[PDB]
Amino acid sequence: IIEPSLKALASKYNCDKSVCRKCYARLPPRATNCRKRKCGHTNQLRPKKKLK
Amino acid sequence: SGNGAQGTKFRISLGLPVGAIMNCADNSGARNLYIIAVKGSGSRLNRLPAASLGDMVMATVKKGKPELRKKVMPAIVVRQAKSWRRRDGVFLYFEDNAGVIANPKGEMKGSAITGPVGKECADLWPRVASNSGVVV
Amino acid sequence: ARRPARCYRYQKNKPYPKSRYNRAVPDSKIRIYDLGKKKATVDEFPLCVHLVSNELEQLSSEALEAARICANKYMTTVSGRDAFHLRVRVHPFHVLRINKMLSCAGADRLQQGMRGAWGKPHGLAARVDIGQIIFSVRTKDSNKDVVVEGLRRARYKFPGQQKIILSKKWGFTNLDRPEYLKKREAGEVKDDGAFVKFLSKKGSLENNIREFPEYF
Amino acid sequence: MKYIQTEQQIEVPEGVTVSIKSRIVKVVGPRGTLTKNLKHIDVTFTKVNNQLIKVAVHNGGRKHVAALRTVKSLVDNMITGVTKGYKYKMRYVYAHFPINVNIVEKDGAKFIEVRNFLGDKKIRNVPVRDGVTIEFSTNVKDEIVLSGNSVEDVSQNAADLQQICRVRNKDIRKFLDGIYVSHKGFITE
RNA sequence: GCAGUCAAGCGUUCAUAGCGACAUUGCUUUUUGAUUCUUCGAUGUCGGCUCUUCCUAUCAUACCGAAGCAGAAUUCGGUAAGCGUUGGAUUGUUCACCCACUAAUAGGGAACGUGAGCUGGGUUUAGACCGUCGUGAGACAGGUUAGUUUUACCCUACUGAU
Ligand SMILES: [Zn+2]
Repeated sequence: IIEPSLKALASKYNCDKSVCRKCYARLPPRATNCRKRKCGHTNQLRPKKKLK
Repeated sequence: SGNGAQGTKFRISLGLPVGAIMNCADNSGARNLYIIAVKGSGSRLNRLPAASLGDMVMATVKKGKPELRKKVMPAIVVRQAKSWRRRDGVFLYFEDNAGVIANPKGEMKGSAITGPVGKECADLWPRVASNSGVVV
Repeated sequence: ARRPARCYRYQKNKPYPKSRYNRAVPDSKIRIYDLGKKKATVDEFPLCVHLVSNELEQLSSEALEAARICANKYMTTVSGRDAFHLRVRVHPFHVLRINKMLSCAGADRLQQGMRGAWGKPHGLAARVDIGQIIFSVRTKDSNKDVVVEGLRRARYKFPGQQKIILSKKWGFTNLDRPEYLKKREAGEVKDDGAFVKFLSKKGSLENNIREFPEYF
Repeated sequence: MKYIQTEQQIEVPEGVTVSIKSRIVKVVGPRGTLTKNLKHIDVTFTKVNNQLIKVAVHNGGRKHVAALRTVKSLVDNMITGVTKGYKYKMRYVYAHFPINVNIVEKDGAKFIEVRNFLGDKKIRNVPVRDGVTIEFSTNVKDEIVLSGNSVEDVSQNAADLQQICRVRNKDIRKFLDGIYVSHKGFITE
């Protein structure tokens, strides 16, 4: 069984995220700066590549 | 290390290090088995690695049947002459060091084994147990 | 061997160009100092932006070439070749020399040390002072959002801090915009090839009627 | 720079009592009693009325004024969990291996355990935080509804099951198995 | 040698999962220089064996993130030097190079660690041979052989002992 609404729920915490380009840290999808002090809150972000 | 061994063997006193020579037991035309290293063989400086009864060694043939000479093959040692302790108390040792050629997966290359075979080796590899005349 | 650009950055020695005393000099890495709409009038592009410097140091020849490439592979892709007049202002005229001592360099087993340290030329340089235009770009006024970005991409190809200043002059001329309005209202200013010719109130009178048919 | 006056207003609902002395906020009401301690903030409360509390600050910077509206929201979450309450609906997602969640009362308290998570043989213990009752939705076979009168001890316990039911050494976009939260509602609604 | 920066282009789609040309800013002192400040009433000059400790620029192991991460497999990145990082053939070798094991066979310091600790194979005295050079004596960061390794009982340090 699938329950395809639940796959939309599971993507909220794993697939609907953003990754920083410098420190590879997982970030909110509505990010604007990284929440770390190692990259330096850089404004060079990227979306998370999904499946297939 | 000993890939293809069935279970576990205990600590048997390391009697034959590298450079040793075992009289080959099987009838596959080899006679000597010059040990070049052992599967296992932890690392400590200037300690040359030693084999015990039942280990899989890597050996080269030094005498007989030139099809098998001059290259590396794995070998299973089936008799050692260093007196090791069985956990039921008795100490025992055979009268020659002896080894049986095999592949990595434990398939012994020969057809039968002359002389006795130690229980600690015959219990570990099944195909040295289905070819052994005497299990000690 | 390409010695780094921090080795020949500052202005330590006095100018040393190619001359009759400097016969053996290799050429620069720049050969074209003007691309874009080179054959454009002064009238079509009324906006000029400057890429000026903030410090006194030397600009390498291949550095200016690589930045000339980077500014020109931006505006030709986001605005096309028609709508910019790029003009590299500074020329590489200095000659940088190098003291080679490689393990087979002109001589025997060991070449020498600091005895006879005069070095053969290897590269060119372009001396730029505090406030000197490097990349003048002429284009239209409403296309100015590209050349702010396009010369921002050229800033990262040579050292120093370099300001991106717009100029109130009518493009590549030396006078302001409201002067050029009155000089386009009145016919005082006559179009040359890619430049323009101004009124000379001083001169022979008949040459000011042989020229300027629209004035009077 | 330093703002000369910054106030917020906490609307106190009906039947709800609030007790504050030296930045300790004790809230009692129709269901439950919450006591949160706020000594780490320079904040002045004042009883301007019996229905609404003014909360203010004086000569605070951008750091300090930002930490004023987080105080009004922390009291507002206290009285909201005291009038209505808080409930968190969580949901089981699994590809093949079924997750089997129970509730066991060991030597200390109501541990929550999960078993057969992705075929695993290790139980995954997670205690309840007190004040939080644990509830299963009987009608839907793959659902769990946490509930309690504080939003903190519910949501920390709701995130506890999300942290403990994670995957290891596999693609998380393929192996999307776990126990996630979907609904953060109130009790009387 | 180690990295940072901007991004034309590679990746059949896709400037950045991974790379990245043209250029540019740095760091390191384990290379090689360049210099001549210290040592010419001498600081025992290669390498190996033995042994301790330190560094992180992480090969392994621990816990994490990332992808053209389905699993396996593999790559990239973070905290991290706690702990391990081998047995051999040839060469005087450092270096190199194969064989084999292994979780792994990471890189470096400490007067290019360490000779009143060793060894003396190498080089760097005198014997001798060959090759080329020289008319000759002789020369050769060219080849090959044979060539004495001294003292601690003092102060400190350390290890134990009153
Ligand atoms: Zn970041």
